[PDB]
Amino acid sequence: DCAWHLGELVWCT
Amino acid sequence: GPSVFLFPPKPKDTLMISRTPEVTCVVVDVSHEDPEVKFNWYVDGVEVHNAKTKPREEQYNSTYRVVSVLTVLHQDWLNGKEYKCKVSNKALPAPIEKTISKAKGQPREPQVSTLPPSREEMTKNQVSLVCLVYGFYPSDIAVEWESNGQPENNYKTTPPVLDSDGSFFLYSVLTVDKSRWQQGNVFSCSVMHEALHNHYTQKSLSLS
Amino acid sequence: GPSVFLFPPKPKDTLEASRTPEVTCVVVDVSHEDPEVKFNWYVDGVEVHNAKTKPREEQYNSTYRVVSVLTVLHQDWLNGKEYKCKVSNKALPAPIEKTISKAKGQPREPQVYTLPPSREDMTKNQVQLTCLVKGFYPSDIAVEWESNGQPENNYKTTPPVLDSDGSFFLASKLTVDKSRWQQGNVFSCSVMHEALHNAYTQKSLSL
Ligand SMILES: *[C@@H]1O[C@H](CO[C@@H]2O[C@@H](C)[C@@H](O)[C@@H](O)[C@@H]2O)[C@@H](O[C@@H]2O[C@H](CO)[C@@H](O[C@@H]3O[C@H](CO[C@H]4O[C@H](CO)[C@@H](O)[C@H](O)[C@@H]4O[C@@H]4O[C@H](CO)[C@@H](O[C@@H]5O[C@H](CO)[C@H](O)[C@H](O)[C@H]5O)[C@H](O)[C@H]4NC(C)=O)[C@@H](O)[C@H](O[C@H]4O[C@H](CO)[C@@H](O)[C@H](O)[C@@H]4O)[C@@H]3O)[C@H](O)[C@H]2NC(C)=O)[C@H](O)[C@H]1NC(C)=O
Ligand SMILES: *[C@@H]1O[C@H](CO[C@@H]2O[C@@H](C)[C@@H](O)[C@@H](O)[C@@H]2O)[C@@H](O[C@@H]2O[C@H](CO)[C@@H](O[C@@H]3O[C@H](CO[C@H]4O[C@H](CO)[C@@H](O)[C@H](O)[C@@H]4O[C@@H]4O[C@H](CO)[C@@H](O[C@@H]5O[C@H](CO)[C@H](O)[C@H](O)[C@H]5O)[C@H](O)[C@H]4NC(C)=O)[C@@H](O)[C@H](O[C@H]4O[C@H](CO)[C@@H](O)[C@H](O)[C@@H]4O)[C@@H]3O)[C@H](O)[C@H]2NC(C)=O)[C@H](O)[C@H]1NC(C)=O
Repeated sequence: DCAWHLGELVWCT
Repeated sequence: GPSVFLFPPKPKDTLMISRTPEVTCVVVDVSHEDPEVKFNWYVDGVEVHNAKTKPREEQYNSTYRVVSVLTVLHQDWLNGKEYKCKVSNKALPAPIEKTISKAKGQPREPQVSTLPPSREEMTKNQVSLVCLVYGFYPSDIAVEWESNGQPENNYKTTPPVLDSDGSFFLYSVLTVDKSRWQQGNVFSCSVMHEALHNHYTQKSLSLS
Repeated sequence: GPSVFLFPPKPKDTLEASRTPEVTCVVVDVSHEDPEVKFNWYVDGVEVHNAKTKPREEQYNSTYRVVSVLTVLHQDWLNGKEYKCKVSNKALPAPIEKTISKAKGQPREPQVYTLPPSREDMTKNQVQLTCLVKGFYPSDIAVEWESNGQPENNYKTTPPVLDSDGSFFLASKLTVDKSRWQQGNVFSCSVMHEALHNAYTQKSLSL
């Protein structure tokens, strides 16, 4: 899965 | 003679794959007579070569500020590799050396808990929303707040405080107009840290 | 030559009538060849004579540490009187002077709120209890915890943080076994600040 912060990409594992 | 200071990247930059982390070796008191400054950079003792010098900056007190900057890989920094800047200059009988890296220690996951205003606060024009963050290590962390996609800028976060079990905690407090809280608006505490899944978590909060 | 550092009393001392606040003039890097230090104290430019010198103490990097300590009245410190320590030593081209006093500005009363642990927090051996202290000025304060007339020692308190309206806030965190909490015990956050009624308030928290 992937995580975004205010639209911006944080990280994907 | 010249003095040397070496700064880490910013937590957010090391945690967001969409951002570019860098370490910064700043040399001050560089004299008008020997302004030449050599930089050697090492990553775990192995000399890298991709650093860049920033524009020379003359200081109001007759000295130069000379700054080399090294870009770094997210996983290297977070693997806790050691970064060394070595500075040579003619006014400096011996090269100066500095190292930083991530604080060592098993990394621990922040536990993120939100707390609504006290009934005793409900008498006031604004109320406080708290985001308690505890049990995290290292102390490198980003906390921010938001509502409906949009950032809220009216918050303050405490510096990280060392706890009795060897991990850290802090609180972030966002102050908002009572009416905004009564209006049923969801508020969200976003926390970024290397020991979280995808380096990011988000906890929410609103009237019951 | 010598360097000087002038320290304020502890917040708690100035707030309790029972304790004795003091201001403290430290002199470091006094030399072996000239260990004599002359202290002059002034309160609002008016010299006083009642300070006392602590025993001289050798530092082991070839210098002495020389402390003069001045007792102060609670109302005086709180009313924002300025304390001045003038230090003279033969190594000093001119006497060093330092001043300290309470932060200037309208004192403001802390708003004290206790916050229970989250229903998400509740699957651990211990729980966290919060005491949010906001809206106080100056930042001089003391926070302690108690339960049923006994001190609760397992807490940490953040440093005071400057807020956008120019007052401060902090949070104090008490950690207690989940059981002690579930069983309806009452825990108290106690706050001491110059702008509280009787410089003291207590708020409590229970399931
Ligand atoms: C002649 O003048 C110069 C310049 O002086 C400046 O201008 C004058 C007019 C005055 O206003 C000064 O106050 C100005 O500073 C003098 O140079 C100064 O020398 C000082 C020591 O002699 C030195 O002190 C050391 O500072 C460290 C912290 O510095 C931070 O923060 C300060 C302010 O808080 C800031 O001014 C500094 O520039 C420095 O800023 C950081 O820069 C880094 C690198 O750019 C940033 O990190 C990067 O950021 C980018 C994005 O921008 C990206 O995210 C990268 O990934 C990241 O790496 C970082 O964000 C900046 N921080 C901030 C807050 O802005 C102290 O830590 C250090 O103390 C430590 O060491 C001491 C032991 O020596 C201990 O006492 C102490 O405990 C600490 O361990 C030093 O005190 C000043 O910084 C320096 N000023 C500048 C601008 O470099 C010079 O001394 C004077 N000559 C003579 C002969 O007197
Ligand atoms: C020879 O050695 C000596 C001693 O060194 C010690 O011994 C050796 C073995 C080493 O291990 C050292 O680590 C030891 O310190 C050297 O002395 C040092 O000189 C420094 C100057 O270069 C000086 O730095 C300044 O210190 C200020 C903070 O000092 C606090 O906190 C430190 C450490 O955190 C502590 O060590 C000091 O004692 C002092 O502690 C406070 O003492 C006061 C007075 O007693 C207490 O207040 C009173 O408490 C009583 C009851 O107890 C009552 O409540 C009273 O009402 C109350 O007044 C208070 O509780 C103590 N506080 C704490 C937290 O413990 C800094 O603020 C200061 O910085 C400021 O100024 C700078 C500009 O000059 C700025 O850069 C800076 O940003 C600030 O503006 C300095 O850092 C050290 O204090 C001093 N150490 C001691 C013990 O005196 C000496 O230099 C060396 N000589 C040579 C040639 O090398």
